[PDB]
Amino acid sequence: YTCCATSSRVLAWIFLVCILLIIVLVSCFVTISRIQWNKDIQVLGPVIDWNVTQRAVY
Amino acid sequence: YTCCATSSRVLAWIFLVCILLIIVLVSCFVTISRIQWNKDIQVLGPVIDWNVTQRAVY
Amino acid sequence: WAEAVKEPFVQVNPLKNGSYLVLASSTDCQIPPYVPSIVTVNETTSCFGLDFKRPLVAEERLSFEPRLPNLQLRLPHLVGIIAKIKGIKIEVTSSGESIKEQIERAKAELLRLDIHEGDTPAWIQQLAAATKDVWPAAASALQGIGNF
Amino acid sequence: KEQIERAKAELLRLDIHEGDTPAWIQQLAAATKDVWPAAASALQGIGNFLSGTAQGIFGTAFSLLGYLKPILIGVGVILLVILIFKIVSWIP
Amino acid sequence: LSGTAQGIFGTAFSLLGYLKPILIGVGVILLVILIFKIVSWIP
Amino acid sequence: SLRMQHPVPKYVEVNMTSIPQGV
Amino acid sequence: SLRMQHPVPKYVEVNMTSIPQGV
Ligand SMILES: *[C@@H]1O[C@H](CO)[C@@H](O[C@@H]2O[C@H](CO)[C@@H](O[C@@H]3O[C@H](CO[C@H]4O[C@H](CO[C@H]5O[C@H](CO)[C@@H](O)[C@H](O)[C@@H]5O)[C@@H](O)[C@H](O[C@H]5O[C@H](CO)[C@@H](O)[C@H](O)[C@@H]5O[C@H]5O[C@H](CO)[C@@H](O)[C@H](O)[C@@H]5O)[C@@H]4O)[C@@H](O)[C@H](O[C@H]4O[C@H](CO)[C@@H](O)[C@H](O)[C@@H]4O)[C@@H]3O)[C@H](O)[C@H]2NC(C)=O)[C@H](O)[C@H]1NC(C)=O
Ligand SMILES: *[C@@H]1O[C@H](CO)[C@@H](O[C@@H]2O[C@H](CO)[C@@H](O[C@@H]3O[C@H](CO[C@H]4O[C@H](CO)[C@@H](O)[C@H](O[C@H]5O[C@H](CO)[C@@H](O)[C@H](O)[C@@H]5O)[C@@H]4O)[C@@H](O)[C@H](O[C@H]4O[C@H](CO)[C@@H](O)[C@H](O)[C@@H]4O)[C@@H]3O)[C@H](O)[C@H]2NC(C)=O)[C@H](O)[C@H]1NC(C)=O
Ligand SMILES: *[C@@H]1O[C@H](CO)[C@@H](O[C@@H]2O[C@H](CO)[C@@H](O[C@@H]3O[C@H](CO[C@H]4O[C@H](CO)[C@@H](O)[C@H](O)[C@@H]4O)[C@@H](O)[C@H](O)[C@@H]3O)[C@H](O)[C@H]2NC(C)=O)[C@H](O)[C@H]1NC(C)=O
Ligand SMILES: CCCCCCCCCCCCCCCCCCCC(=O)O[C@H](COC(=O)CCCCCCCCCCCCCC)COP(=O)(O)OCCN
Ligand SMILES: *[C@@H]1O[C@H](CO)[C@@H](O[C@@H]2O[C@H](CO)[C@@H](O)[C@H](O)[C@H]2NC(C)=O)[C@H](O)[C@H]1NC(C)=O
Ligand SMILES: *[C@@H]1O[C@H](CO)[C@@H](O[C@@H]2O[C@H](CO)[C@@H](O)[C@H](O)[C@H]2NC(C)=O)[C@H](O)[C@H]1NC(C)=O
Ligand SMILES: *[C@@H]1O[C@H](CO)[C@@H](O[C@@H]2O[C@H](CO)[C@@H](O)[C@H](O)[C@H]2NC(C)=O)[C@H](O)[C@H]1NC(C)=O
Ligand SMILES: *[C@@H]1O[C@H](CO)[C@@H](O[C@@H]2O[C@H](CO)[C@@H](O)[C@H](O)[C@H]2NC(C)=O)[C@H](O)[C@H]1NC(C)=O
Ligand SMILES: CC(C)CCC[C@@H](C)[C@H]1CC[C@H]2[C@@H]3CC=C4C[C@@H](O)CC[C@]4(C)[C@H]3CC[C@]12C
Ligand SMILES: CC(C)CCC[C@@H](C)[C@H]1CC[C@H]2[C@@H]3CC=C4C[C@@H](O)CC[C@]4(C)[C@H]3CC[C@]12C
Ligand SMILES: CC(C)CCC[C@@H](C)[C@H]1CC[C@H]2[C@@H]3CC=C4C[C@@H](O)CC[C@]4(C)[C@H]3CC[C@]12C
Repeated sequence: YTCCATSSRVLAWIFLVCILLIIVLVSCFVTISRIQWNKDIQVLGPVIDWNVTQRAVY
Repeated sequence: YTCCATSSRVLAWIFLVCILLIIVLVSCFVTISRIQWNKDIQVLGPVIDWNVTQRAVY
Repeated sequence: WAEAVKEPFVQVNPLKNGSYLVLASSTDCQIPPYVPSIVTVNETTSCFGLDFKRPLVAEERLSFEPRLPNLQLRLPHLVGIIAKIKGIKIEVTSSGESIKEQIERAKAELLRLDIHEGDTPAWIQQLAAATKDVWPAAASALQGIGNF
Repeated sequence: KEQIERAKAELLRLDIHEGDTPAWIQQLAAATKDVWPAAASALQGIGNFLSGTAQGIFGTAFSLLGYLKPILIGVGVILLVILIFKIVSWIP
Repeated sequence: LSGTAQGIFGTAFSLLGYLKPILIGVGVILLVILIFKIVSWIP
Repeated sequence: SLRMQHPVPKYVEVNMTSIPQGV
Repeated sequence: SLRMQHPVPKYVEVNMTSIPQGV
């Protein structure tokens, strides 16, 4: 029975650790994805010059 | 000192076991390889019949 | 000016002198995609589902054809998204324009395309397409999370 | 009344963002200038502080602390769950 | 919200909506006082 | 008996030229 | 300028017969 009482306590600690980690995972993803979108906006884009010879495929 | 003396005992056992295994490994390889050569000699060989159509590739 | 267009895009104009003017999203008969060109063949062949004939031999004369300057043009990294969300042909740059002025143009607009409760997977897939060229190792990860 | 209730919702949804706060503040000053010249001068000043005092370091800082908001809440919640257990484990 | 009274509740909820960032800042300060006052009552 | 179709090489010549500025 | 060679399909017919015993 001490093992059952200890199990009810250990269980409630692993259930609490489970949720606190989901809160962190989602909060991190929203931060990073949004920053990378910002960075993606400001990178140098492409150049065109009508040169056919440059785009030859053999 | 005691560690050196004990190390020297344990070492000599592993070194003895190392050689007794090498003796076995070589002795087995020579047996098996020579038997397989005997078996290889006695297997049925190929058949030929001059039929071109049989050897068409598409 | 930029404008979104439906794929596949094929255009082939028969020119009077016997050449053909091609602009196509895809290759055929060796012809490069995306850049336009004036095409001529020595022998009749089928390309893009139609017959490119050999022209008749012509006699040469003094030409008055113009020869324009060449030009290199930089575009915004996300130009395809900017043309898309407008739904109309929209001005994107000028011939001469600085990097800084070119960027500050759509930035506030683009930033306000933020992540939403209702279309997260769709949004993540667009982030992967946008990130692909910049950081390939992040795009493959985002694609996997998106399909999950 | 009709003339005002025409672009209002559209204009309201041009809201402040973690990215372009300085740029946004300068637009607000241009919009406020004729209405309240005092408030425009103050806004314009706060604008040029973020942009052009030091290397715009404060504009960089406040942009970054903006993006970090979700993380900061998720940390603060963990702290309370430590504090409550520690405090309850002091009471006789 | 529009037409009951002089539309006062639409004004109230509009105003309470803009104030949200201030209210969170005040609420945080109250916790900090409470925790210290409380910890200072435990023997 | 065996009857077979061997591929044999051939080519057509294609020339391409540019259009400065797309004009 | 760009000059290219495009491959165009074609075939030749080949017939084979056997030699019993290799004679
Ligand atoms: C149906 O109709 C269409 C037309 O609607 C026909 O297509 C047209 O066909 C013409 C042939 O009859 C083509 O003309 C040919 O163009 C060739 C390519 O020209 C470009 O490259 C040249 C070389 O560049 C390299 O080498 C130089 C050093 O030599 C380096 O500096 C470069 O970096 C490269 O490494 C280059 O000289 C050309 O430059 C000129 O044009 C561009 C714009 O295209 C301008 O930016 C330039 O300013 C420059 O123009 C000025 O300067 C030149 C002299 O330098 C003047 O002639 C111009 O009037 C102008 O003042 C291009 O970059 C040429 O090589 C080729 O040359 C032949 O002819 C000359 C004499 O004219 C000889 O000396 C040469 O030895 C060679 O025999 C010729 O001009 C057209 O390009 C093509 N039109 C288009 C738009 O595609 C189609 O074929 C027809 N079909 C049928 C079935 O009839
Ligand atoms: C029309 O033509 C202009 C001029 O060419 C195009 O704009 C230029 O594009 C090029 C290529 O993308 C840019 O080159 C980069 O320049 C930086 C250094 O920039 C700093 O020093 C410059 C010295 O002359 C100066 O002009 C710059 O000033 C501009 O930017 C500042 C800061 O935002 C702004 O305050 C100014 O008002 C100016 O707008 C700036 O002080 C250099 O570091 C880059 O290096 C990378 O690339 C090289 C070469 O590959 C590589 O070796 C490095 O390792 C690194 O990877 C790069 O050389 C240039 O900055 C642009 N200039 C301007 C004025 O925008 C313009 O885009 C063209 N328009 C179109 C529509 O095509
Ligand atoms: C694609 O571009 C090619 C260029 O790379 C074109 O080829 C050129 O076509 C002309 C057509 O008039 C050829 O001229 C012929 O030349 C032969 C004899 O050759 C010798 O003389 C010419 C000049 O007369 C010289 O250029 C050669 O080097 C030889 O010294 C004559 O018998 C003919 O009457 C005719 O004058 C060019 O020789 C040829 N040049 C090259 C570099 O190939 C080709 O026609 C274009 N094809 C397509 C599909 O559009
Ligand atoms: C040793 C070397 C030297 C080192 C020096 C280091 C200096 C460090 C400086 C530290 C600065 C700390 C700044 C903290 C800012 C936190 C911002 C969090 C919130 C945030 O970004 O909110 C979003 C944008 O608002 C915003 O971004 C609003 C931010 C406020 C802007 C005004 C600040 C400037 C005032 C200038 C006064 C002086 C002027 C001169 C007289 C909007 O909300 P949301 O994120 O929820 O998104 C929902 C969209 N509606
Ligand atoms: C168009 O593209 C071609 C291919 O990149 C460029 O031609 C090369 O020019 C360099 C000198 O810059 C030479 O070393 C090469 O031998 C050329 N290669 C070929 C395939 O022609 C050409 O300079 C570009 N620009 C123009 C206006 O033609
Ligand atoms: C030569 O080889 C061919 C191919 O194996 C033999 O022809 C086949 O004969 C069987 C019956 O024995 C038929 O079911 C197949 O349909 C035949 N196939 C073809 C491709 O012809 C042929 O009988 C062999 N012997 C000689 C002497 O030709
Ligand atoms: C069209 O172009 C091709 C280009 O490959 C020509 O092929 C040549 O044909 C001769 C026979 O006259 C062969 O000896 C050459 O080896 C071929 N090679 C090349 C690369 O030219 C083809 O014959 C041309 N036909 C016409 C109608 O112009
Ligand atoms: C030699 O054999 C090939 C075999 O592929 C013949 O190819 C045919 O050519 C005609 C043109 O007259 C095409 O319409 C046919 O589709 C081809 N197919 C086949 C399988 O015959 C080739 O013409 C023959 N040439 C000679 C000199 O006999
Ligand atoms: C039911 C009890 C235990 C309360 C649980 C509330 C939790 C789930 C709430 C409280 C405040 C919320 C956060 C408030 C603000 C943001 C910024 C947003 O851009 C990403 C999500 C994020 C980080 C929220 C996620 C969920 C959140 C952490
Ligand atoms: C400093 C460490 C311990 C993090 C503590 C969490 C703090 C910084 C978090 C919790 C909730 C957050 C606030 C929630 C919502 C808003 C609205 C936004 O438009 C301006 C910022 C503001 C007012 C946030 C600023 C940062 C904030 C106060
Ligand atoms: C005690 C002092 C500091 C005043 C505190 C006022 C509190 C109760 C206020 C301030 C901001 C408020 C929240 C602001 C935003 C939202 C999101 C909305 O979708 C529903 C109401 C909800 C979830 C509010 C609930 C009550 C709230 C937390």
